[PDB]
Amino acid sequence: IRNKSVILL
Amino acid sequence: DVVMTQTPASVEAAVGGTVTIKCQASQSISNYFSWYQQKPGQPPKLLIYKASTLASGVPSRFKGSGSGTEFTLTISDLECADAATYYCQSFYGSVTSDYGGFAFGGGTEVVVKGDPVAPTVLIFPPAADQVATGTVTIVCVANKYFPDVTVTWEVDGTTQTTGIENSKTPQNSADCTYNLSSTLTLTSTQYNSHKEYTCKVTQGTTSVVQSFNRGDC
Amino acid sequence: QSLEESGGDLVKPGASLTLTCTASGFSFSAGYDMCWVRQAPGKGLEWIACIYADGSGSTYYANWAKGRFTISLASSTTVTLQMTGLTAADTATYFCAREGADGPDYGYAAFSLWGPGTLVTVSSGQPKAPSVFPLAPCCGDTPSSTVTLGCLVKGYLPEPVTVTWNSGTLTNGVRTFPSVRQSSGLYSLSSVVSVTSSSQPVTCNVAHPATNTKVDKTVAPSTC
Ligand SMILES: *[C@@H]1O[C@H](CO[C@@H]2O[C@@H](C)[C@@H](O)[C@@H](O)[C@@H]2O)[C@@H](O)[C@H](O)[C@H]1NC(C)=O
Ligand SMILES: *C(=O)COCCOCCN
Repeated sequence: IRNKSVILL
Repeated sequence: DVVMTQTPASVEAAVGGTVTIKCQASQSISNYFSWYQQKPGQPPKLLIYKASTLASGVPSRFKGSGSGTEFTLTISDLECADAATYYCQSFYGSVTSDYGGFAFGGGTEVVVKGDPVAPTVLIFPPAADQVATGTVTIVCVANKYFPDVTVTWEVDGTTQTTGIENSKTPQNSADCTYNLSSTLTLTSTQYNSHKEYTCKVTQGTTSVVQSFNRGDC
Repeated sequence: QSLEESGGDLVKPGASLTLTCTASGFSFSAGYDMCWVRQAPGKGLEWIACIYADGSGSTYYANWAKGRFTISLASSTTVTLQMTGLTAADTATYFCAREGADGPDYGYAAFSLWGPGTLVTVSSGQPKAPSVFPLAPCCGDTPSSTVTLGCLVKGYLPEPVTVTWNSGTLTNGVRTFPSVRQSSGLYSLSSVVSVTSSSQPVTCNVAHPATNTKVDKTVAPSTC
Protein backbone atom coordinates (compact mmCIF):
# COMPACT_ATOMS: atom_id res chain seq x y z
CA ILE A 1 0.00 0.00 0.00
CA ARG A 2 2.82 2.47 0.72
CA ASN A 3 4.28 1.98 -2.76
CA LYS A 4 0.85 2.41 -4.34
CA SER A 5 0.42 5.58 -2.28
CA VAL A 6 3.81 6.93 -3.42
CA ILE A 7 2.81 6.35 -7.05
CA LEU A 8 -0.73 7.74 -6.93
CA LEU A 9 -0.30 10.42 -4.26
CA ASP B 1 -8.86 4.85 8.26
CA VAL B 2 -11.06 7.12 6.16
CA VAL B 3 -14.84 6.83 6.63
CA MET B 4 -17.23 7.96 3.88
CA THR B 5 -20.60 9.31 5.06
CA GLN B 6 -23.02 8.92 2.14
CA THR B 7 -26.41 10.64 2.05
CA PRO B 8 -29.30 10.23 1.57
CA ALA B 9 -29.83 6.55 2.39
CA SER B 10 -32.77 6.51 -0.03
CA VAL B 11 -34.23 8.93 -2.56
CA GLU B 12 -37.15 8.92 -4.99
CA ALA B 13 -37.48 11.01 -8.15
CA ALA B 14 -39.72 10.99 -11.20
CA VAL B 15 -38.77 9.59 -14.58
CA GLY B 16 -36.91 12.40 -16.31
CA GLY B 17 -35.88 13.93 -12.99
CA THR B 18 -32.65 14.31 -11.08
CA VAL B 19 -31.13 12.61 -8.05
CA THR B 20 -28.13 13.95 -6.11
CA ILE B 21 -25.94 11.87 -3.77
CA LYS B 22 -23.31 13.35 -1.44
CA CYS B 23 -20.29 11.67 0.16
CA GLN B 24 -18.34 13.34 2.95
CA ALA B 25 -14.87 12.08 3.90
CA SER B 26 -13.72 12.02 7.51
CA GLN B 27 -10.37 13.47 6.37
CA SER B 28 -9.09 15.25 3.28
CA ILE B 29 -8.72 12.75 0.42
CA SER B 30 -7.41 12.79 -3.13
CA ASN B 31 -9.51 12.72 -6.29
CA TYR B 32 -8.93 8.96 -6.74
CA PHE B 33 -12.65 8.75 -6.03
CA SER B 34 -15.23 6.59 -7.75
CA TRP B 35 -18.96 5.88 -8.02
CA TYR B 36 -20.73 2.58 -8.63
CA GLN B 37 -24.22 1.44 -9.61
CA GLN B 38 -25.46 -1.87 -8.20
CA LYS B 39 -28.69 -3.54 -9.23
CA PRO B 40 -30.09 -6.32 -7.03
CA GLY B 41 -28.37 -9.65 -7.54
CA GLN B 42 -25.66 -8.10 -9.72
CA PRO B 43 -22.13 -6.93 -8.94
CA PRO B 44 -21.44 -3.20 -8.82
CA LYS B 45 -20.78 -1.38 -12.09
CA LEU B 46 -18.17 1.36 -12.23
CA LEU B 47 -19.69 4.68 -13.34
CA ILE B 48 -17.01 7.29 -12.60
CA TYR B 49 -13.36 7.22 -11.57
CA LYS B 50 -10.85 9.97 -10.75
CA ALA B 51 -13.84 11.89 -9.29
CA SER B 52 -15.35 12.94 -12.62
CA THR B 53 -14.20 10.71 -15.51
CA LEU B 54 -16.91 8.55 -17.09
CA ALA B 55 -16.23 4.84 -17.43
CA SER B 56 -16.61 3.39 -20.91
CA GLY B 57 -20.18 3.57 -22.19
CA VAL B 58 -21.56 5.54 -19.22
CA PRO B 59 -23.59 8.59 -20.42
CA SER B 60 -22.79 12.10 -19.24
CA ARG B 61 -26.11 12.39 -17.39
CA PHE B 62 -24.09 10.68 -14.66
CA LYS B 63 -21.96 13.53 -13.33
CA GLY B 64 -19.32 13.18 -10.62
CA SER B 65 -18.02 16.34 -8.97
CA GLY B 66 -16.35 17.64 -5.82
CA SER B 67 -12.96 17.39 -4.14
CA GLY B 68 -11.34 17.63 -0.73
CA THR B 69 -13.78 16.18 1.77
CA GLU B 70 -17.04 16.37 -0.21
CA PHE B 71 -17.92 14.59 -3.46
CA THR B 72 -21.22 14.52 -5.35
CA LEU B 73 -22.96 12.33 -7.93
CA THR B 74 -25.75 13.93 -9.99
CA ILE B 75 -27.97 11.64 -12.07
CA SER B 76 -30.19 13.54 -14.48
CA ASP B 77 -32.73 12.50 -17.12
CA LEU B 78 -33.56 9.64 -14.78
CA GLU B 79 -34.78 6.39 -16.36
CA CYS B 80 -36.51 3.34 -14.88
CA ALA B 81 -33.29 1.49 -15.76
CA ASP B 82 -31.44 3.67 -13.22
CA ALA B 83 -33.24 2.07 -10.27
CA ALA B 84 -30.36 0.71 -8.21
CA THR B 85 -28.19 1.26 -5.15
CA TYR B 86 -25.26 3.61 -5.72
CA TYR B 87 -21.98 3.72 -3.77
CA CYS B 88 -19.10 6.15 -3.52
CA GLN B 89 -15.55 4.93 -2.94
CA SER B 90 -12.35 6.64 -1.77
CA PHE B 91 -8.85 5.38 -2.26
CA TYR B 92 -6.65 6.76 0.50
CA GLY B 93 -3.12 6.17 1.71
CA SER B 94 0.07 7.55 3.17
CA VAL B 95 3.43 8.02 1.45
CA THR B 96 5.09 7.55 4.86
CA SER B 97 3.50 4.41 6.31
CA ASP B 98 1.77 1.13 5.49
CA TYR B 99 -1.68 2.69 5.92
CA GLY B 100 -4.44 2.99 3.35
CA GLY B 101 -6.94 1.20 1.19
CA PHE B 102 -10.51 1.58 -0.04
CA ALA B 103 -13.50 3.05 1.82
CA PHE B 104 -17.07 2.79 0.52
CA GLY B 105 -20.01 4.96 1.38
CA GLY B 106 -22.99 3.20 2.87
CA GLY B 107 -25.03 3.38 -0.33
CA THR B 108 -28.09 5.23 -1.63
CA GLU B 109 -31.17 3.35 -2.83
CA VAL B 110 -32.67 5.18 -5.82
CA VAL B 111 -36.38 4.67 -6.53
CA VAL B 112 -37.59 5.92 -9.91
CA LYS B 113 -41.19 7.12 -9.83
CA GLY B 114 -43.03 6.11 -13.00
CA ASP B 115 -46.75 6.03 -13.71
CA PRO B 116 -49.02 4.72 -10.93
CA VAL B 117 -50.30 1.24 -11.78
CA ALA B 118 -52.71 -0.90 -9.76
CA PRO B 119 -51.66 -4.52 -9.27
CA THR B 120 -53.38 -7.58 -10.55
CA VAL B 121 -53.41 -10.29 -7.92
CA LEU B 122 -53.12 -14.08 -8.17
CA ILE B 123 -53.54 -16.63 -5.37
CA PHE B 124 -52.14 -20.16 -5.45
CA PRO B 125 -53.56 -22.88 -3.18
CA PRO B 126 -50.99 -25.33 -1.80
CA ALA B 127 -50.12 -28.16 -4.16
CA ALA B 128 -51.85 -31.40 -3.23
CA ASP B 129 -48.60 -32.88 -1.90
CA GLN B 130 -47.96 -30.04 0.59
CA VAL B 131 -50.62 -30.97 3.14
CA ALA B 132 -49.20 -34.41 3.97
CA THR B 133 -45.95 -32.74 5.13
CA GLY B 134 -47.75 -31.13 8.09
CA THR B 135 -47.50 -27.53 6.87
CA VAL B 136 -48.85 -25.69 3.85
CA THR B 137 -47.61 -22.51 2.21
CA ILE B 138 -50.12 -20.44 0.21
CA VAL B 139 -48.69 -17.98 -2.33
CA CYS B 140 -50.15 -14.65 -3.42
CA VAL B 141 -48.58 -12.56 -6.19
CA ALA B 142 -49.21 -8.87 -6.88
CA ASN B 143 -48.13 -8.19 -10.45
CA LYS B 144 -46.91 -5.02 -12.16
CA TYR B 145 -47.68 -2.21 -9.74
CA PHE B 146 -46.45 1.18 -8.54
CA PRO B 147 -46.23 2.60 -5.86
CA ASP B 148 -45.72 0.12 -3.01
CA VAL B 149 -48.62 -1.97 -1.74
CA THR B 150 -49.65 -3.39 1.61
CA VAL B 151 -50.59 -7.09 1.77
CA THR B 152 -53.17 -8.50 4.18
CA TRP B 153 -54.03 -12.19 4.52
CA GLU B 154 -57.40 -13.40 5.76
CA VAL B 155 -58.47 -16.89 6.77
CA ASP B 156 -62.26 -17.10 6.94
CA GLY B 157 -62.21 -13.30 7.01
CA THR B 158 -59.83 -13.04 9.99
CA THR B 159 -56.62 -11.08 9.41
CA GLN B 160 -53.47 -13.15 9.89
CA THR B 161 -50.67 -11.68 11.99
CA THR B 162 -47.98 -14.38 11.78
CA GLY B 163 -46.53 -16.84 9.30
CA ILE B 164 -46.27 -14.27 6.49
CA GLU B 165 -43.25 -13.35 4.37
CA ASN B 166 -43.09 -10.83 1.53
CA SER B 167 -40.60 -10.50 -1.30
CA LYS B 168 -40.47 -7.74 -3.92
CA THR B 169 -38.72 -7.76 -7.31
CA PRO B 170 -36.54 -4.85 -8.45
CA GLN B 171 -38.26 -2.10 -10.39
CA ASN B 172 -38.92 -3.03 -14.01
CA SER B 173 -36.42 -1.40 -16.35
CA ALA B 174 -39.09 -0.32 -18.86
CA ASP B 175 -42.01 0.85 -16.69
CA CYS B 176 -40.65 1.13 -13.09
CA THR B 177 -43.21 -1.36 -11.71
CA TYR B 178 -42.70 -3.89 -8.93
CA ASN B 179 -43.97 -7.41 -8.45
CA LEU B 180 -44.47 -8.97 -5.05
CA SER B 181 -44.80 -12.49 -3.69
CA SER B 182 -46.45 -13.02 -0.31
CA THR B 183 -46.53 -16.38 1.46
CA LEU B 184 -48.75 -17.52 4.32
CA THR B 185 -47.68 -20.69 6.12
CA LEU B 186 -50.05 -22.70 8.34
CA THR B 187 -50.09 -26.16 9.82
CA SER B 188 -52.05 -28.75 7.88
CA THR B 189 -54.57 -28.89 10.75
CA GLN B 190 -55.13 -25.13 10.49
CA TYR B 191 -55.47 -25.31 6.72
CA ASN B 192 -57.98 -28.16 6.83
CA SER B 193 -59.98 -26.37 9.58
CA HIS B 194 -60.92 -23.32 7.48
CA LYS B 195 -62.58 -22.66 4.12
CA GLU B 196 -61.70 -19.30 2.55
CA TYR B 197 -58.19 -17.98 1.99
CA THR B 198 -57.82 -14.35 0.92
CA CYS B 199 -54.97 -12.12 -0.22
CA LYS B 200 -55.83 -8.40 -0.05
CA VAL B 201 -53.46 -5.96 -1.75
CA THR B 202 -53.93 -2.29 -0.89
CA GLN B 203 -52.53 0.76 -2.66
CA GLY B 204 -53.91 3.86 -0.98
CA THR B 205 -57.62 4.08 -1.81
CA THR B 206 -57.43 1.02 -4.11
CA SER B 207 -57.72 -2.62 -3.03
CA VAL B 208 -57.46 -5.75 -5.17
CA VAL B 209 -58.63 -8.93 -3.46
CA GLN B 210 -58.24 -12.55 -4.54
CA SER B 211 -59.57 -15.57 -2.64
CA PHE B 212 -60.05 -19.27 -3.02
CA ASN B 213 -62.24 -21.78 -1.22
CA ARG B 214 -60.26 -24.83 -0.10
CA GLY B 215 -63.12 -27.22 -0.88
CA ASP B 216 -63.13 -26.04 -4.51
CA CYS B 217 -59.46 -26.74 -5.22
CA GLN C 1 -12.39 -10.30 -20.15
CA SER C 2 -14.46 -11.63 -17.26
CA LEU C 3 -14.21 -12.95 -13.70
CA GLU C 4 -16.06 -15.74 -11.89
CA GLU C 5 -15.84 -16.50 -8.18
CA SER C 6 -16.29 -19.97 -6.73
CA GLY C 7 -16.01 -21.74 -3.40
CA GLY C 8 -18.82 -20.15 -1.40
CA ASP C 9 -20.59 -22.59 0.87
CA LEU C 10 -22.25 -23.11 4.22
CA VAL C 11 -19.56 -23.40 6.93
CA LYS C 12 -19.64 -23.55 10.72
CA PRO C 13 -18.40 -20.77 13.02
CA GLY C 14 -14.65 -21.15 13.51
CA ALA C 15 -14.20 -22.72 10.06
CA SER C 16 -11.76 -21.84 7.30
CA LEU C 17 -12.68 -21.58 3.62
CA THR C 18 -10.87 -20.82 0.36
CA LEU C 19 -12.56 -18.87 -2.43
CA THR C 20 -11.27 -18.76 -6.00
CA CYS C 21 -11.56 -16.06 -8.66
CA THR C 22 -11.01 -17.28 -12.23
CA ALA C 23 -10.18 -14.88 -15.04
CA SER C 24 -11.38 -15.53 -18.58
CA GLY C 25 -10.26 -13.66 -21.68
CA PHE C 26 -7.06 -12.37 -20.05
CA SER C 27 -4.24 -13.43 -17.79
CA PHE C 28 -2.59 -11.40 -15.07
CA SER C 29 0.12 -8.89 -15.92
CA ALA C 30 1.62 -5.71 -14.55
CA GLY C 31 -0.32 -2.46 -14.34
CA TYR C 32 -3.18 -3.11 -11.88
CA ASP C 33 -4.31 -4.90 -8.72
CA MET C 34 -6.78 -7.76 -8.21
CA CYS C 35 -8.95 -7.38 -5.13
CA TRP C 36 -11.74 -8.91 -3.07
CA VAL C 37 -14.78 -6.99 -1.82
CA ARG C 38 -17.66 -8.40 0.21
CA GLN C 39 -21.27 -7.48 0.90
CA ALA C 40 -23.35 -8.80 3.79
CA PRO C 41 -27.03 -9.45 2.99
CA GLY C 42 -28.86 -6.14 2.74
CA LYS C 43 -25.71 -4.12 3.53
CA GLY C 44 -23.02 -2.17 1.65
CA LEU C 45 -19.69 -2.94 0.00
CA GLU C 46 -16.64 -3.64 2.19
CA TRP C 47 -13.12 -3.92 0.77
CA ILE C 48 -11.00 -6.87 1.99
CA ALA C 49 -7.61 -7.03 0.26
CA CYS C 50 -5.68 -6.51 -2.97
CA ILE C 51 -2.71 -8.20 -4.63
CA TYR C 52 -0.45 -6.72 -7.29
CA ALA C 53 -1.08 -8.44 -10.62
CA ASP C 54 2.52 -7.79 -11.73
CA GLY C 55 3.95 -11.07 -10.37
CA SER C 56 5.56 -9.66 -7.22
CA GLY C 57 2.82 -11.11 -5.03
CA SER C 58 2.73 -7.92 -2.95
CA THR C 59 -0.51 -7.72 -0.96
CA TYR C 60 -2.29 -5.15 1.18
CA TYR C 61 -5.27 -5.53 3.47
CA ALA C 62 -8.07 -3.80 5.28
CA ASN C 63 -7.19 -3.45 8.96
CA TRP C 64 -10.09 -5.66 10.06
CA ALA C 65 -8.98 -8.42 7.66
CA LYS C 66 -5.30 -8.64 8.61
CA GLY C 67 -4.50 -12.03 10.08
CA ARG C 68 -7.75 -13.79 9.12
CA PHE C 69 -7.70 -13.29 5.34
CA THR C 70 -4.95 -13.99 2.79
CA ILE C 71 -5.19 -13.07 -0.91
CA SER C 72 -2.97 -14.96 -3.37
CA LEU C 73 -2.30 -15.28 -7.10
CA ALA C 74 -2.47 -19.06 -7.54
CA SER C 75 -1.95 -19.00 -11.32
CA SER C 76 -1.90 -16.57 -14.22
CA THR C 77 -5.71 -16.86 -14.25
CA THR C 78 -6.71 -17.48 -10.61
CA VAL C 79 -6.81 -15.40 -7.43
CA THR C 80 -7.66 -17.07 -4.15
CA LEU C 81 -8.88 -15.77 -0.80
CA GLN C 82 -8.21 -17.89 2.29
CA MET C 83 -10.55 -17.00 5.16
CA THR C 84 -10.19 -18.21 8.76
CA GLY C 85 -11.92 -17.75 12.11
CA LEU C 86 -15.28 -17.31 10.43
CA THR C 87 -18.34 -16.02 12.30
CA ALA C 88 -21.80 -14.81 11.29
CA ALA C 89 -20.18 -11.39 10.75
CA ASP C 90 -18.44 -12.90 7.70
CA THR C 91 -21.63 -14.13 6.00
CA ALA C 92 -21.63 -12.20 2.73
CA THR C 93 -21.36 -12.33 -1.01
CA TYR C 94 -17.66 -12.16 -1.89
CA PHE C 95 -16.70 -10.43 -5.16
CA CYS C 96 -13.46 -10.55 -7.11
CA ALA C 97 -12.61 -7.32 -8.92
CA ARG C 98 -9.94 -6.00 -11.27
CA GLU C 99 -8.64 -2.47 -10.76
CA GLY C 100 -9.16 -0.31 -13.85
CA ALA C 101 -6.38 1.64 -15.52
CA ASP C 102 -6.07 4.52 -17.98
CA GLY C 103 -2.32 4.10 -18.51
CA PRO C 104 0.05 1.14 -18.86
CA ASP C 105 2.03 1.49 -15.63
CA TYR C 106 -0.53 1.39 -12.78
CA GLY C 107 -4.26 1.60 -12.12
CA TYR C 108 -6.60 4.34 -10.97
CA ALA C 109 -7.76 2.75 -7.70
CA ALA C 110 -11.31 1.93 -8.79
CA PHE C 111 -12.75 -1.43 -9.80
CA SER C 112 -13.76 -1.73 -13.45
CA LEU C 113 -14.35 -5.49 -13.78
CA TRP C 114 -16.30 -7.62 -11.28
CA GLY C 115 -17.39 -11.22 -10.95
CA PRO C 116 -20.98 -12.15 -10.12
CA GLY C 117 -20.03 -13.06 -6.55
CA THR C 118 -20.02 -16.21 -4.43
CA LEU C 119 -22.05 -16.51 -1.23
CA VAL C 120 -20.50 -17.60 2.07
CA THR C 121 -22.90 -18.56 4.88
CA VAL C 122 -21.47 -18.99 8.39
CA SER C 123 -24.02 -20.93 10.43
CA SER C 124 -24.36 -23.98 12.65
CA GLY C 125 -27.37 -25.11 10.62
CA GLN C 126 -27.16 -28.23 8.51
CA PRO C 127 -27.48 -28.33 4.70
CA LYS C 128 -31.05 -28.82 3.54
CA ALA C 129 -32.22 -29.43 -0.03
CA PRO C 130 -35.50 -27.70 -0.96
CA SER C 131 -38.83 -29.27 -1.75
CA VAL C 132 -40.40 -27.90 -4.93
CA PHE C 133 -44.17 -27.52 -5.25
CA PRO C 134 -46.18 -26.39 -8.28
CA LEU C 135 -48.17 -23.17 -8.18
CA ALA C 136 -51.39 -23.25 -10.22
CA PRO C 137 -54.81 -21.60 -9.88
CA CYS C 138 -57.58 -23.32 -7.95
CA CYS C 139 -59.12 -26.30 -9.77
CA GLY C 140 -62.56 -24.69 -9.76
CA ASP C 141 -61.46 -21.54 -11.57
CA THR C 142 -62.55 -21.03 -15.17
CA PRO C 143 -59.77 -21.99 -17.62
CA SER C 144 -58.12 -19.41 -19.85
CA SER C 145 -56.02 -19.50 -23.00
CA THR C 146 -53.30 -17.84 -20.90
CA VAL C 147 -52.40 -18.76 -17.33
CA THR C 148 -49.77 -17.83 -14.78
CA LEU C 149 -48.07 -20.88 -13.25
CA GLY C 150 -45.10 -21.20 -10.97
CA CYS C 151 -42.96 -23.11 -8.52
CA LEU C 152 -42.42 -22.70 -4.78
CA VAL C 153 -38.89 -23.73 -3.75
CA LYS C 154 -39.41 -24.32 -0.04
CA GLY C 155 -37.08 -24.93 2.87
CA TYR C 156 -33.42 -24.85 1.82
CA LEU C 157 -30.11 -23.90 3.41
CA PRO C 158 -27.80 -22.28 2.47
CA GLU C 159 -28.68 -19.91 -0.32
CA PRO C 160 -28.69 -19.85 -3.29
CA VAL C 161 -31.07 -21.81 -5.43
CA THR C 162 -31.43 -21.13 -9.13
CA VAL C 163 -34.62 -21.49 -11.17
CA THR C 164 -35.11 -21.67 -14.92
CA TRP C 165 -38.17 -22.54 -16.99
CA ASN C 166 -38.24 -25.14 -19.78
CA SER C 167 -34.46 -25.59 -19.61
CA GLY C 168 -33.93 -21.86 -20.06
CA THR C 169 -35.99 -21.61 -23.25
CA LEU C 170 -38.88 -19.83 -21.48
CA THR C 171 -37.78 -16.41 -20.24
CA ASN C 172 -40.37 -13.84 -21.34
CA GLY C 173 -42.42 -12.67 -18.39
CA VAL C 174 -40.69 -14.81 -15.76
CA ARG C 175 -40.77 -13.32 -12.26
CA THR C 176 -38.35 -15.00 -9.86
CA PHE C 177 -38.67 -13.34 -6.49
CA PRO C 178 -35.93 -12.75 -3.91
CA SER C 179 -35.65 -15.48 -1.31
CA VAL C 180 -37.21 -15.07 2.13
CA ARG C 181 -35.98 -16.58 5.39
CA GLN C 182 -38.88 -18.39 7.02
CA SER C 183 -39.32 -18.72 10.78
CA SER C 184 -37.83 -22.22 10.56
CA GLY C 185 -34.51 -20.61 9.59
CA LEU C 186 -34.75 -22.14 6.13
CA TYR C 187 -35.16 -20.15 2.93
CA SER C 188 -37.92 -20.21 0.34
CA LEU C 189 -38.20 -18.71 -3.12
CA SER C 190 -40.97 -18.59 -5.71
CA SER C 191 -40.95 -18.10 -9.47
CA VAL C 192 -43.92 -17.55 -11.78
CA VAL C 193 -44.38 -17.32 -15.55
CA SER C 194 -47.30 -16.42 -17.81
CA VAL C 195 -47.83 -18.72 -20.80
CA THR C 196 -50.40 -19.59 -23.42
CA SER C 197 -52.39 -22.55 -22.08
CA SER C 198 -52.29 -24.39 -25.41
CA SER C 199 -49.37 -26.50 -26.64
CA GLN C 200 -47.23 -25.19 -23.77
CA PRO C 201 -46.37 -27.46 -20.83
CA VAL C 202 -44.03 -25.61 -18.46
CA THR C 203 -41.40 -27.16 -16.20
CA CYS C 204 -39.37 -25.33 -13.58
CA ASN C 205 -35.75 -26.47 -13.27
CA VAL C 206 -34.43 -25.90 -9.74
CA ALA C 207 -30.84 -26.28 -8.55
CA HIS C 208 -29.42 -26.15 -5.02
CA PRO C 209 -25.63 -26.45 -5.40
CA ALA C 210 -24.83 -26.96 -1.70
CA THR C 211 -26.60 -30.35 -1.79
CA ASN C 212 -25.95 -31.10 -5.49
CA THR C 213 -29.74 -31.00 -5.94
CA LYS C 214 -31.34 -30.68 -9.36
CA VAL C 215 -35.10 -31.15 -9.63
CA ASP C 216 -37.67 -30.57 -12.37
CA LYS C 217 -41.37 -29.98 -11.70
CA THR C 218 -43.82 -29.86 -14.60
CA VAL C 219 -46.70 -27.63 -13.52
CA ALA C 220 -50.23 -28.71 -14.40
CA PRO C 221 -52.47 -25.75 -15.31
CA SER C 222 -54.67 -26.14 -12.20
CA THR C 223 -54.90 -27.86 -8.82
CA CYS C 224 -57.33 -30.41 -10.33
C1 LIG D 1 5.72 -0.17 -6.86
O1 LIG D 1 4.74 -0.28 -7.86
C2 LIG D 1 5.27 -0.31 -9.17
C3 LIG D 1 4.14 -0.17 -10.17
O2 LIG D 1 3.40 -1.37 -10.21
C4 LIG D 1 2.04 -1.15 -10.62
O3 LIG D 1 1.31 -0.52 -9.59
C5 LIG D 1 1.24 -1.26 -8.38
C6 LIG D 1 0.52 -0.39 -7.36
C7 LIG D 1 0.56 -2.60 -8.62
O4 LIG D 1 -0.76 -2.42 -9.07
C8 LIG D 1 1.32 -3.38 -9.70
O5 LIG D 1 0.66 -4.60 -10.02
C9 LIG D 1 1.41 -2.51 -10.95
O6 LIG D 1 2.19 -3.10 -11.97
C10 LIG D 1 6.07 -1.60 -9.33
O7 LIG D 1 6.65 -1.70 -10.61
C11 LIG D 1 7.19 -1.62 -8.30
O8 LIG D 1 7.89 -2.84 -8.31
C12 LIG D 1 6.62 -1.42 -6.90
N1 LIG D 1 7.65 -1.29 -5.89
C13 LIG D 1 7.57 -1.84 -4.66
C14 LIG D 1 8.75 -1.56 -3.76
O9 LIG D 1 6.62 -2.53 -4.29
C1 LIG E 1 1.43 -1.54 -1.25
O1 LIG E 1 1.38 -0.87 -2.25
C2 LIG E 1 2.07 -2.93 -1.26
O2 LIG E 1 2.31 -3.38 0.05
C3 LIG E 1 3.01 -4.59 0.09
C4 LIG E 1 3.27 -4.98 1.55
O3 LIG E 1 4.03 -3.98 2.16
C5 LIG E 1 5.35 -3.95 1.73
C6 LIG E 1 6.23 -3.79 2.97
N1 LIG E 1 7.54 -3.34 2.55
